[PDB]
Amino acid sequence: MPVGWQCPGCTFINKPTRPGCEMCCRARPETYQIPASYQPDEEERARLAGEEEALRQY
Amino acid sequence: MQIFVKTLTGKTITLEVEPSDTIENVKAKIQDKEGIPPDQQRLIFAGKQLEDGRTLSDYNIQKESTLHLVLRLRGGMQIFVKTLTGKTITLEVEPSDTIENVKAKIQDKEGIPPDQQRLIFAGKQLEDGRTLSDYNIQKESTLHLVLRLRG
Ligand SMILES: [Zn+2]
Repeated sequence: MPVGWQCPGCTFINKPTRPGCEMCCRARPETYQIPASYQPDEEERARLAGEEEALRQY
Repeated sequence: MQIFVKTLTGKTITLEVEPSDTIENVKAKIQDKEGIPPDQQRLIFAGKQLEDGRTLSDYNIQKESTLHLVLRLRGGMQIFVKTLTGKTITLEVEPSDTIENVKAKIQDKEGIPPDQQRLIFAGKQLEDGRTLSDYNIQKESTLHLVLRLRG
């Protein structure tokens, strides 16, 4: 059982941090909350780090 | 045994299968019924995307189970478009798509004419005639959309 948000459209369970469904592009449900303990796979981890770096100025 | 495949358009496809059939086999049966090439098909069961080389039994798919079918462009990818007004949208595109094409896709989802869209990537405003490949925009890249509002 993958941990993440079920897309109510296609039923795929998505990475907690993805803005839309990896299969069908539908938006992430409003009230779903990230796990207390989320450890993203290496690719998603790098994606998230990149987005943070882009917001930062140093 | 019979299994059912739900599509996003609302139709259901009924297939005759064996527990030993591969996902590849199942996609070929869907192509037989619907004409959709296997390479455009994504099948979902138990919240997972099914792998072509595994069997129905590998996924504990039993008689009367329902799978979900989503169609995707072969060679396509997803990108995210972050607005400044609240939403991040998710788009399917191809590397060969021009910026003009991408704006057309944003218009479909968001209803903004291309002329009022300013797309930005890695600090650069994108030009309509160039492709995603020209800007080295890759899978799961985030673009930024600024709206040009009149007044
Ligand atoms: Zn979905």
